[PDB]
Amino acid sequence: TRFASVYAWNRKRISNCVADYSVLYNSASFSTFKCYGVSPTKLNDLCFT
Amino acid sequence: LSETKCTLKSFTVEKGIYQTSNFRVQPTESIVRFPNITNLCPFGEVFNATRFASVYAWNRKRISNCVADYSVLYNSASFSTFKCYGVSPTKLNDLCFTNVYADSFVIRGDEVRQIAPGQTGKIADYNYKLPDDFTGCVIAWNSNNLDSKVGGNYNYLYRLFRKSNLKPFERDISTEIYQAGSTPCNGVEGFNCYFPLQSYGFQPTNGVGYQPYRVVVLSFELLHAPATVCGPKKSTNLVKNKCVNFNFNGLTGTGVLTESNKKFLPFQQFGRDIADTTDAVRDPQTLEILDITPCSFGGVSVITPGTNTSNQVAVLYQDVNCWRVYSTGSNVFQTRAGCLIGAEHVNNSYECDIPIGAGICASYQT
Amino acid sequence: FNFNGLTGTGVLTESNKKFLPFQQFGRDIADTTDAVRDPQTLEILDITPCSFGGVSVITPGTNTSNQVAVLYQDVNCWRVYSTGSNVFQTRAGCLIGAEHVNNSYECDIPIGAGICASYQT
Amino acid sequence: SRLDKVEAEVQIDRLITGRLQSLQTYVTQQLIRAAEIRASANLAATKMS
Amino acid sequence: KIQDSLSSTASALGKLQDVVNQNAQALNTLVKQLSSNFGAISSVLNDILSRLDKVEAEVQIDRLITGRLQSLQTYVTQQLIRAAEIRASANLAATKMS
Amino acid sequence: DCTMYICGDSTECSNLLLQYGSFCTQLNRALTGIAVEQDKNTQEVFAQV
Amino acid sequence: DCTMYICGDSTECSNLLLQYGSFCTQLNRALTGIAVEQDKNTQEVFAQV
Amino acid sequence: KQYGDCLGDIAARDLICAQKFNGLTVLPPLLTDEMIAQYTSALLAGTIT
Amino acid sequence: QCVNLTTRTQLPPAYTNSFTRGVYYPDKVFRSSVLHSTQDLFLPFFSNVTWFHAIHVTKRFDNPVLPFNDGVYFASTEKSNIIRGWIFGTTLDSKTQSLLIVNNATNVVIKVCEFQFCNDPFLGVYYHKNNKSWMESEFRVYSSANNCTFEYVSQPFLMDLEGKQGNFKNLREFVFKNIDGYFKIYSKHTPINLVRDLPQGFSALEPLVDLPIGINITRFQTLLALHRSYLTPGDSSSGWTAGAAAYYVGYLQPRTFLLKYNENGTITDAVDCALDP
Ligand SMILES: CCCCCCCC/C=C/CCCCCCCC(=O)OCCOC[C@H](OCCO)[C@H]1O[C@@H](OCCO)C[C@H]1OCCO
Ligand SMILES: CCCCCCCC/C=C/CCCCCCCC(=O)OCCOC[C@H](OCCO)[C@H]1O[C@@H](OCCO)C[C@H]1OCCO
Ligand SMILES: *[C@@H]1O[C@H](CO)[C@@H](O[C@@H]2O[C@H](CO)[C@@H](O)[C@H](O)[C@H]2NC(C)=O)[C@H](O)[C@H]1NC(C)=O
Ligand SMILES: *[C@@H]1O[C@H](CO)[C@@H](O[C@@H]2O[C@H](CO)[C@@H](O)[C@H](O)[C@H]2NC(C)=O)[C@H](O)[C@H]1NC(C)=O
Ligand SMILES: *[C@@H]1O[C@H](CO)[C@@H](O[C@@H]2O[C@H](CO)[C@@H](O)[C@H](O)[C@H]2NC(C)=O)[C@H](O)[C@H]1NC(C)=O
Ligand SMILES: *[C@@H]1O[C@H](CO)[C@@H](O[C@@H]2O[C@H](CO)[C@@H](O)[C@H](O)[C@H]2NC(C)=O)[C@H](O)[C@H]1NC(C)=O
Ligand SMILES: *[C@@H]1O[C@H](CO)[C@@H](O[C@@H]2O[C@H](CO)[C@@H](O)[C@H](O)[C@H]2NC(C)=O)[C@H](O)[C@H]1NC(C)=O
Ligand SMILES: *[C@@H]1O[C@H](CO)[C@@H](O[C@@H]2O[C@H](CO)[C@@H](O)[C@H](O)[C@H]2NC(C)=O)[C@H](O)[C@H]1NC(C)=O
Ligand SMILES: *[C@@H]1O[C@H](CO)[C@@H](O[C@@H]2O[C@H](CO)[C@@H](O)[C@H](O)[C@H]2NC(C)=O)[C@H](O)[C@H]1NC(C)=O
Ligand SMILES: *[C@@H]1O[C@H](CO)[C@@H](O[C@@H]2O[C@H](CO)[C@@H](O)[C@H](O)[C@H]2NC(C)=O)[C@H](O)[C@H]1NC(C)=O
Ligand SMILES: *[C@@H]1O[C@H](CO)[C@@H](O)[C@H](O)[C@H]1NC(C)=O
Ligand SMILES: *[C@@H]1O[C@H](CO)[C@@H](O)[C@H](O)[C@H]1NC(C)=O
Ligand SMILES: *[C@@H]1O[C@H](CO)[C@@H](O)[C@H](O)[C@H]1NC(C)=O
Ligand SMILES: *[C@@H]1O[C@H](CO)[C@@H](O)[C@H](O)[C@H]1NC(C)=O
Ligand SMILES: *[C@@H]1O[C@H](CO)[C@@H](O)[C@H](O)[C@H]1NC(C)=O
Ligand SMILES: *[C@@H]1O[C@H](CO)[C@@H](O)[C@H](O)[C@H]1NC(C)=O
Ligand SMILES: *[C@@H]1O[C@H](CO)[C@@H](O)[C@H](O)[C@H]1NC(C)=O
Ligand SMILES: *[C@@H]1O[C@H](CO)[C@@H](O)[C@H](O)[C@H]1NC(C)=O
Repeated sequence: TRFASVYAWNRKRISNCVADYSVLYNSASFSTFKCYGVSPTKLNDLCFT
Repeated sequence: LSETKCTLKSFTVEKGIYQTSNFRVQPTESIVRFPNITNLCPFGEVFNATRFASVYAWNRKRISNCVADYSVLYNSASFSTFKCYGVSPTKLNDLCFTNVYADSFVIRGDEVRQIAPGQTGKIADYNYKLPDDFTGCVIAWNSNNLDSKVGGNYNYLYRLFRKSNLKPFERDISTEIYQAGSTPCNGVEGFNCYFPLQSYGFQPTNGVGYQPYRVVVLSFELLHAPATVCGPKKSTNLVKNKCVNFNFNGLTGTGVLTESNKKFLPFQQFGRDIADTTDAVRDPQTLEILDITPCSFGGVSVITPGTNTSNQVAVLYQDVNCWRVYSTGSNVFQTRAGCLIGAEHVNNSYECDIPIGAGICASYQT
Repeated sequence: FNFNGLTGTGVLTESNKKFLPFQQFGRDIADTTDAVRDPQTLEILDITPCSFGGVSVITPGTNTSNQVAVLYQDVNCWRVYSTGSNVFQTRAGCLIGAEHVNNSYECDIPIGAGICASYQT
Repeated sequence: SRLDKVEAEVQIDRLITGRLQSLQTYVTQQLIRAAEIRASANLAATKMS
Repeated sequence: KIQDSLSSTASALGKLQDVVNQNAQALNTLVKQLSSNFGAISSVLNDILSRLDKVEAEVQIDRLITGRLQSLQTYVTQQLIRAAEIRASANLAATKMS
Repeated sequence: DCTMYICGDSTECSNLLLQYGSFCTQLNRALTGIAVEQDKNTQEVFAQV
Repeated sequence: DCTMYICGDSTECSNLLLQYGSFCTQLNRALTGIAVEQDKNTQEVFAQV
Repeated sequence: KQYGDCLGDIAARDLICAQKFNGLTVLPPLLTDEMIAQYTSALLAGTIT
Repeated sequence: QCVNLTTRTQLPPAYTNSFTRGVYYPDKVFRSSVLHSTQDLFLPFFSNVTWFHAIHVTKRFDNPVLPFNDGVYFASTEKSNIIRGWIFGTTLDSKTQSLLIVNNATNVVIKVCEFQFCNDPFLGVYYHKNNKSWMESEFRVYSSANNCTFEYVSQPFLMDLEGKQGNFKNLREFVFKNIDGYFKIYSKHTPINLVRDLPQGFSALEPLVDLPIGINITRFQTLLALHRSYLTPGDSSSGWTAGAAAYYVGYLQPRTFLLKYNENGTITDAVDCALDP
């Protein structure tokens, strides 16, 4: 519902979960999606620390 | 002598014999041999079309026998995206294209980024994937005026669910119920049983990210096979037996062209040697095999007494039998090491002063 | 294998290593991962490459014959491409495809560790 | 594991170039050492005779 | 008997033929190594210069240049190592002459 | 073994290394020369009689 | 001839190679040393008298 | 050195195992030490008698 | 209308060696007097290829659904044009798309539609007395085809439907690959004179066509033609004679080959660098 202001930006810890980002395919639409140090087609085979 | 001064990086040269660059020949002309195609490519039928396809069932069209003068699009078309892979945009006018295919479809504006090698997302995963080693260009442009109607335009579909990602350039037009759970779907939509295709909703007032975009993907290869589609390059006459700059179907280079003994199979256009340099080519206009040979050849040595003593030099052209020489005059002497120009040949015999080779020496005597 | 995203190839065996609770992988001098803690059962495992051992092929000229004998150094006769009759264990490795005789001749094809081979009737 | 087959080649070619240069350095130094061992073996063969 | 043994067998002069063969093979290997990509999109400068513009072409041409310079460096290093051994043999032959 | 040193068990690295095959043949040619020379050294020193 | 081996008839390659000129002068210096040494070898063996 | 001997963490511990797992082999000499000893005993028996 | 076939006898599958066959020109670049090393999907040397045939007026009529793993080597020795083409697909029913390559004695038809294929697809040749003539009679291949994204029909011809009597005269080799949405076919027709098995030899296949079909292919099935005449007095399902033809199927793998190019441009020999040490 509410995002933060850029000057006081929010950091949230993510843990104990499965990243099946294809659940976003139905609802979300992103103008920008750029990944650094990893390839986009590799995100399904990795575990993130 | 100056080549030596520069190679030694000094203004003085000691007595001796020095190797210099091989004998170089400069090309006298430029040659362009493109096929004699006249028709303009179907830029109208591809880019200016009444109906584009859905991304899930995308259209592939073969392009052949035409001139790719894309400046005919400058007057009418305007592209938000134009990215080329494996080729530079400023080089398209001097190149012939091998297996041109035009893939076209309409997607949302937010998904044009997904038509690129190595992308992920609903389009790149389930609808249309480009190979990683893709050679070609991706063209996109907003089509809100053409493809969006008041009350929503629901003709353009896309696959939403699929059991696995597509392979490159693979098309999936299946329409069977996607089972999202473990319970089976017996061909009816229900709980966790989804029809796999959904329709874009293209209302005219959609934000620019949800506005229809027409995409065209051009695929081809370069400089390996016969090519019919070619860039706008005015073709010249064929010049043989002379050092020229050539351009055969987009492949540039320099060399001497001579008629060949080789017989190319009908599917072959170039021939390569062990080093993979092109040494044979089939003339596109007249189907004759020609052999390509470098222009520069032959070693050259300059014989000097010290520049402190004199500025005379004698030049030894190994691989010349006295011509391919920088200059000739009096005092042309043919040794077994090559043609020596600039030294007077005497009949006496002395101890060696400057070793030339094959039993010949040189010296600076009165 | 694919352990927490880290792919690779090798043989997995149980380990003597004891990882501290904040450790998941172990590396050798070459920085290759040689130990891993299994995520589901927290047990250290050791990763060992599959390929190992030198191989030499002994041939008379192909102009003379198409028979070959293969020497598997680092094998004590198995990790061999094929076995049959004529398996001979030399100090340079297991020689397969050559008949071992009791005579002694001058060297024809040096095999190593005092053994030579030749193509005789 | 992290990069796709097109971004991975940029790095793998660096690794390949470096490791080939390592092998080349090893072989060059083995040739230079074998020349000296051969001089010593020729001296020992002269001292035997 | 020396003359007959020389006139019968063909491979008595193995060492000199080995010198000739090694030099020829080094040069032929140097020619064949012109087909290496060294990480570039092609091993032919004219292919690269036909497809890419002068700023994208330099990335590939520098790879080709580095690789080919390393090929020449390897050739020259091995020629120096072989010339040391040929010079030892020539010093031995000059001692045997005297 | 070049492929095992540079690439290990990687198939992608091997396919990328197929460009550098002359260099590995060259390395192993030099090493083989050194090896047969070691055997010739021992021969020329000890097998005079 | 460095420029002919590395670059062939390419002018762009030559202009790019002008950065590596010391290395080619070095290569040819070594080869020239080897050549004059071959001639000196033949002299020292045969021209004693 | 057999594969079953290098199997486990002995691979990382032993230096020869680490060399063999990276494609570096040590080839055995053609003459054994017993043969070289027979040659030296022949030289001694020839020079003594 | 999509009949099933009966009166086929049951026999165990046969196997045969591939004495260095299946090499094809890797690219379209001309080479001469050179040994070229290449890595590509290839049919390994001395591979185990499976043997099918059709024989003995009816004893054998082999058209099973075979896998298509990464590519197929397909050879066929025949004398009376019994092999007519293949069907490529994944489920071979109308749920997915399939590739049909067929020679109906008049055209070469290449279609990518949604076919509802028969359990026993075949073509029919009828032999008429008082004419001594053989004419194309049946096309029982598929029941329907709706969404058809690709289609090609060749220029017309008449090929002879006569059942020959004698040795096998024609060997036709084909390599099929499916990569990056392209269906690559390489072919080579070779005259033979032989009784039973694969002619041991060497012949490099030449690029035939690259089809941009863009489908998923995992299985395939061969299209044969059967003979029907007065000597076969049964019904559609029973009563027909096979003729005489045999085909062999091998599978490609990623191999490194050393190809030998002639002084002309032809590959004349090859080495399978992974066959043996
Ligand atoms: C923005 C989004 C991010 C949201 C989440 C991100 C991460 C948040 C996680 C925080 C976990 C912190 C736990 C570590 C220290 C707490 C220590 C603990 O959970 O155990 C309690 C027992 O104390 C152990 C420790 O020492 C043990 C010896 O008694 C303590 O000793 C004390 O000093 C010595 C007096 O006895 C201080 C303290 O450690 C200092 C912390 O540096
Ligand atoms: C979406 C964008 C569209 C792009 C379009 C690009 C591709 C379209 C072009 C297709 C051309 C296909 C040519 C190959 C077969 C036709 C061969 C031909 O035009 O000649 C007809 C004679 O047949 C020759 C061939 O063999 C000759 C020996 O008879 C035939 O033999 C037959 O099997 C043996 C029975 O005789 C099958 C067939 O070839 C099988 C195809 O793989
Ligand atoms: C090509 O077709 C095959 C067979 O229809 C697909 O393999 C199946 O994949 C699904 C999941 O996607 C599995 O549930 C099936 O068990 C697989 N069957 C077989 C025989 O492996 C394959 O996924 C398709 N290719 C693509 C790219 O989707
Ligand atoms: C330069 O060319 C001349 C002829 O163009 C060569 O002289 C010939 O040498 C051959 C040796 O096989 C003789 O058979 C001919 O009779 C010679 N011709 C003449 C006109 O004398 C000469 O050898 C060549 N120079 C070098 C050093 O190669
Ligand atoms: C191959 O294995 C055998 C035994 O498996 C080795 O033979 C043994 O050698 C040791 C030397 O320390 C002796 O103590 C044993 O008594 C021998 N065992 C038998 C039963 O002979 C043999 O040496 C190994 N081969 C090589 C060349 O390493
Ligand atoms: C040919 O045989 C197949 C099976 O051998 C028949 O297909 C079956 O049709 C029945 C009812 O039509 C179904 O209950 C079976 O499940 C089907 N089996 C398969 C494998 O799909 C086919 O109908 C027969 N064709 C004709 C016309 O006789
Ligand atoms: C072989 O197949 C071709 C292709 O289907 C058939 O030719 C077609 O016949 C229909 C019906 O008359 C026409 O509408 C098509 O235009 C024809 N295609 C072309 C371009 O030839 C042909 O009749 C078939 N022959 C046999 C013997 O069945
Ligand atoms: C001889 O061949 C002709 C055609 O070449 C046959 O004529 C057709 O045959 C079919 C089936 O027999 C009939 O359905 C057609 O009505 C016939 N058409 C014509 C033009 O007559 C003829 O039947 C063959 N002869 C015999 C004895 O079978
Ligand atoms: C694939 O086939 C299906 C089924 O025929 C097509 O869906 C029909 O298309 C027609 C023409 O637009 C419509 O009138 C029908 O309402 C559609 N529904 C059905 C299930 O009959 C579909 O358009 C075809 N095209 C592709 C490539 O998907
Ligand atoms: C290679 O191509 C040639 C030319 O097409 C083939 O023809 C041979 O050409 C040579 C030179 O003119 C003649 O001496 C032969 O007699 C020709 N052979 C025949 C009988 O045609 C040649 O056959 C091809 N193949 C080979 C291996 O040379
Ligand atoms: C595109 O089509 C429109 C309407 O049919 C036409 O007015 C316009 O000139 C066309 N553009 C070109 C030059 O292809
Ligand atoms: C054009 O090219 C054709 C080959 O397709 C050739 O036969 C014809 O003579 C050419 N015309 C010219 C050279 O203008
Ligand atoms: C060489 O140089 C020195 C000093 O520059 C000069 O004195 C001498 O005359 C020069 N030699 C000749 C022969 O000119
Ligand atoms: C050298 O001698 C030859 C024959 O002895 C003669 O033909 C030639 O003219 C002489 N050259 C000079 C420079 O006089
Ligand atoms: C799941 O992982 C835990 C460790 O957190 C383990 O104790 C448990 O047995 C695992 N369950 C399995 C193996 O299914
Ligand atoms: C070796 O090759 C030559 C020529 O190919 C042949 O004459 C000879 O018989 C061959 N050697 C043997 C023993 O087969
Ligand atoms: C060789 O000799 C050993 C004993 O010295 C004996 O055991 C063996 O059977 C002999 N083999 C042959 C083939 O003579
Ligand atoms: C070919 O494969 C079958 C399947 O097991 C096997 O029985 C047969 O022995 C194989 N052929 C040969 C000769 O290897």
